[PDB]
Amino acid sequence: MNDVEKLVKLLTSTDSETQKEAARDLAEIASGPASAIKAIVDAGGVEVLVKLLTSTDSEVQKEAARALANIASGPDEAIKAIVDAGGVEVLVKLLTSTDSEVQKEAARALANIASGPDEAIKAIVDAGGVEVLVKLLTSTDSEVQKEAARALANIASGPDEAIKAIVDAGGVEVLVKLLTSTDSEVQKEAARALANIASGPTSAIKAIVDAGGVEVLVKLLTSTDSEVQKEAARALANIASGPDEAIKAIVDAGGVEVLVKLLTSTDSEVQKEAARALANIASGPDEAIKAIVDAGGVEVLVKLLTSTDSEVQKEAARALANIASGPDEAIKAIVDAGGVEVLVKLLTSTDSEVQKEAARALANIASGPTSAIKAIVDAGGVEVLQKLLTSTDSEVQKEAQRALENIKSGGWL
Repeated sequence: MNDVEKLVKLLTSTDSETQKEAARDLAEIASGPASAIKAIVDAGGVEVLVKLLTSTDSEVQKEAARALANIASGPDEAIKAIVDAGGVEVLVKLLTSTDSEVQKEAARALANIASGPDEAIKAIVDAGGVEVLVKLLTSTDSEVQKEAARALANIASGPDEAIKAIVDAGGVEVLVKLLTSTDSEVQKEAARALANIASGPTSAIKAIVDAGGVEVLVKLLTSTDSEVQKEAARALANIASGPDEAIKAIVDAGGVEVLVKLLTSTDSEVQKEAARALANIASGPDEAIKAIVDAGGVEVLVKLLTSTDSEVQKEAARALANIASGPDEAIKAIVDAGGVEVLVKLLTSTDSEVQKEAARALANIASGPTSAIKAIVDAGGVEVLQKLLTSTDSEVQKEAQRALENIKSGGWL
């Protein structure tokens, strides 16, 4: 028997001390390379460790949990071992322990498990783990509270059943309160959680909106930490892709001007998430469009049209097409920002989506005032649009057609 095996054997000793020392050494190993975590699994350490989770020695528990938690950070193979060994159900019980040091390792273990496949997340949910974890979000031990938030955030990045569990357990309200926490880590986790939740079904986005999360998230966009901003912007973008009521919430909370500001962040993710949110918001009702225009959004979005970041460019193009399908005021805005000329150049982009969105925005602008139709004209748009009538992209095609008819019919539709 090798180093590892002798340890696994040394785990079932009648002497508690010998025992705790074996869990400590396996834990240390589990914190190394993946290959080492496999060495334990093979030796059969996972099953043994899980039995010690029910020891009557709160300390023997702690050392075995820490060992599992560290094994749970390895590959899926390891995570399944714990699950198969029936570890999730147990760890879940340890969540309610009196020894806070058992809670921390149990929660950390569970959280590391929730970062695995959707199956592992199903297991935690099926084991009634969510509601318990939701209670730990208010624990008095900063560390237990952090592992819990991280656990829920991971579960929220899984099946809808998972998201619904959190929502149907009062979780959203609790996470939204954690947004205004004091611990950097707790706050970031809660923000990630909600963005993960906001990317689910409408029930989910509505739950976040009804708990007043939007206002809070809008305030988070002003954090001085790009890492926190990403999550907030992302959560807001996911909320904005929701129904019209969700959009109105963002608008009313003043989210639009704040997002317009974040459109020039030097952090690419913040910038992308911001553009996506505005793109989503611009797909809502007229007033939402108004808000972008009144916040100076159009001029900014126009500059982002030449962003060397393909993702950012795509969201700006989409945002501008959507804004362009609004009232003539919205159209005059794009025209005044120099937008037409830029879009005309974008009609021949090699990126299918940038192109399509450009075609769409020029078609929408082509159905506006005489000044708008002329702006296109002057930019040499008729020509560039015609060449497009014979492209493989059915969508680009339809938009070029639509754009040209609108020009010929002097706007009349």
